[PDB]
Amino acid sequence: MWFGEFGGQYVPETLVGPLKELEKAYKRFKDDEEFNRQLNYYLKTWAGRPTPLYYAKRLTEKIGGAKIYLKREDLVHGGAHKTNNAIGQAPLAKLMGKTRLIAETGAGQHGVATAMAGALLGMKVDIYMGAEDVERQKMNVFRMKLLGANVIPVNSGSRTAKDAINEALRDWEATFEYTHYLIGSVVGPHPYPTIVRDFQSVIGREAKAQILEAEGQLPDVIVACVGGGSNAMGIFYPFVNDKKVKLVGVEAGGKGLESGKHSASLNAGQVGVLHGMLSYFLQDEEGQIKPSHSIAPGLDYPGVGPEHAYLKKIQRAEYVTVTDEEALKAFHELSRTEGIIPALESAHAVAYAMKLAKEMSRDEIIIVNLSGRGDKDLDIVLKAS
Amino acid sequence: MWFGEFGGQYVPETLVGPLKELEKAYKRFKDDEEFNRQLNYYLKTWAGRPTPLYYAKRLTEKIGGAKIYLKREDLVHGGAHKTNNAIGQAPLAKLMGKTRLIAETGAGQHGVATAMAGALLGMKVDIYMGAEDVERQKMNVFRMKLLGANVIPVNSGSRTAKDAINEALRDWEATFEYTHYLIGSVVGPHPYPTIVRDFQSVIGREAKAQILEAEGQLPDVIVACVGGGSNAMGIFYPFVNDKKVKLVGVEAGGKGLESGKHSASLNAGQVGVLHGMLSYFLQDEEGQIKPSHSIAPGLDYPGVGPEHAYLKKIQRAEYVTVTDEEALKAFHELSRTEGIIPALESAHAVAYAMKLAKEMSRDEIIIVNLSGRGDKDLDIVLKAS
Ligand SMILES: Cc1ncc(COP(=O)(O)O)c(/C=N/[C@H](C(=O)O)[C@@H](O)C(C)C)c1O
Ligand SMILES: Cc1ncc(COP(=O)(O)O)c(/C=N/[C@H](C(=O)O)[C@@H](O)C(C)C)c1O
Ligand code: NA
Ligand code: NA
Repeated sequence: MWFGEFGGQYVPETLVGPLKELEKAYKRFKDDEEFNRQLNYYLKTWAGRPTPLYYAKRLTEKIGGAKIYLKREDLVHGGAHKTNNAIGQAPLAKLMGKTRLIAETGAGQHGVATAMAGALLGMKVDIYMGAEDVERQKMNVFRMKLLGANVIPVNSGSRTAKDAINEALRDWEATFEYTHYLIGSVVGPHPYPTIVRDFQSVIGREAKAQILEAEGQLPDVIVACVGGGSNAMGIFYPFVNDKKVKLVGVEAGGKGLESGKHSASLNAGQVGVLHGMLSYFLQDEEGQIKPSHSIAPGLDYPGVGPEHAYLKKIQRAEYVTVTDEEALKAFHELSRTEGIIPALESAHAVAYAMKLAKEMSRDEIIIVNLSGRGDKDLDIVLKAS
Repeated sequence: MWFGEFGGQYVPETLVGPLKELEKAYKRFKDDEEFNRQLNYYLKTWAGRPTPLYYAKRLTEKIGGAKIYLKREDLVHGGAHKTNNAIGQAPLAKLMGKTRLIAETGAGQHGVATAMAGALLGMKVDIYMGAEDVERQKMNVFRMKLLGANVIPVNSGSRTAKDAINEALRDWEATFEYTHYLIGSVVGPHPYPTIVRDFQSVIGREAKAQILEAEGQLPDVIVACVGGGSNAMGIFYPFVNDKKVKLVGVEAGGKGLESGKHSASLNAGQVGVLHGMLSYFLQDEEGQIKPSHSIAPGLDYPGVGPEHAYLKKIQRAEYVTVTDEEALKAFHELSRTEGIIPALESAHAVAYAMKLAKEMSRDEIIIVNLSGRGDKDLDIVLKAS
């Protein structure tokens, strides 16, 4: 339910029953040998796991400090870690007797991921997306449609990722009998933050085995970008009890924390209740939710997962910010130095890892979670350059 | 050098030296321990090999005939099989003392793969691309630029892949002391058809191992699209001596064979000499090259590699055609039924496999080489609907 004080389940009474059925179903299937055999089979033959752990030799040399390794989630089918969670949840939903998946999306990768999983499993897919956001990203929208999903434009409120979630909740409240709400990050009411973290934990489990094989030791630091926080929790979680391993989450500093135009919920947000959870959210002078911004569409959500709020509070993980410009520089840097075009979200982690590596020893090890590939971001980087 | 009567080394005398040096270096490093360790290390950690062999269960049961397996080259770093060859040749060039790579490209995937390999290894990269091709695969043009490569639009002749190759050869003739011409298919003068096939053979060796795991037997049919023929040779080659395995190469039928707008070199072409090889080319009455067409840009090359000419001649492989319409239907069908968006090139193979599976028994097995992902073709598919 809770991670310290954070998380919980603060929802209308109509959602309590559906959320309890989800908890029970998850508890039933999470360690079920057949459910996991089937999931691992899809992850292997369909999604292409395991993804490699790549030693970025040129980048490491150029920075002259710590060894920089990249966990290559950019190679997962669909081009992002989102698939790990989509193909975890969709078969669970099907086993619960659901025939329909709904989901929120902003960067469109979770929409695509959900559309892919739904196509694969023969389930109807309706994707809620802000009416401003659908015009912002025509590529992923067309991908979703090609996959057989329906993209519902949201014309209410600020018409963005936050309001896509708002519409999805109303839909789910009416349709939960046959509809699974496939949430795309470690946010929302219990049990979603736990479920999504569990399905993303494969990243960390692979990375740990891979770094022990490659270097014979655990890393000194793990760096991952944090929007809602799923890719970060995915790679963090299996190292949480390894006291030696520093965990650093990188939020979108946007145009600078002083500008207001950013998405640094942990660094500059306030604790509060939204979308069924207690966590950090960006808030105005009055105390109401405030719009966020980032050059990276996937980091443009005003809140953050409760397990990160918890890790911040107990000082198990450190959270930092990287600006639009620094992410853009890192995007170009990785492309030119390693031949890997990263997602703009992932570029935030790379940007911070580059600063961090500089002040560390050559014997030390950083693993950066490369949460996705940058093919989706080409028009954005073109305009920005 | 020769595959029966096809192949050879038909170049100006000025290129005979560098080709002999390339053949010598390849001979030296081909079975060398360190070269192969590096290559396998790059293929694993950077490119993400092995790629999975996926059982398209829903597609299979929908057609109601033979089992359809997909070899998932769409998941290789870069989005296509081209990377296998780029990362094979680029380090060989470095070992030979070269500091610059040049390459041709039509669909842009080989250009991207060459730019990625060059970036990784810190080499300069110039890509020759036909002006027509620049305008219709512009996503890959920007990827190349972001990777630090220079894209040189080719305006000569019909402004297509054939013309790009013409300019590349002339460049290489002047710059061979420091430049390696990284050819992207099993075409060109010896030793390129052999080298590219060798670096793509990893596809078939993996597929062989994977189908024995999944089914306990070799497949009944292997199906692959054929432009120049590299992805086909890659998956074909390790099964050539397994007599029971049928090998089917699928060429672009375009708007129809009788319409004259296609790229079916093996099926409709005549014997000829171009780009340093004796093979089959689409040729008019007065010994000139007909302009090829396909909805799939990567199949838009008027010729075909000499090893395919040979395999057809000895009837070891069968070569068929699929129209634009049929490939497009397969693109949509795969996307909706399996949640995999294929390259339009690969959709030709899928299209033929679907027709073939219907005519075959449910106990029989078809492996289709899914040579690439379809993110590059989203605009082309929009127009062809
Ligand atoms: C490549 C990539 N990297 C990082 C993120 C940030 O999500 P987290 O991993 O959950 O912090 C994302 C998030 N993308 C979502 C989407 O595709 O809609 C995001 O916009 C929504 C969860 C709000 C991403 O696509
Ligand atoms: C995804 C994909 N699938 C199939 C092909 C056909 O090339 P082969 O494998 O050499 O027959 C291609 C060929 N692409 C080349 C390129 O990307 O430049 C082609 O346009 C040129 C080598 C002519 C491809 O990109
Ligand atoms: Na946030
Ligand atoms: Na051809």
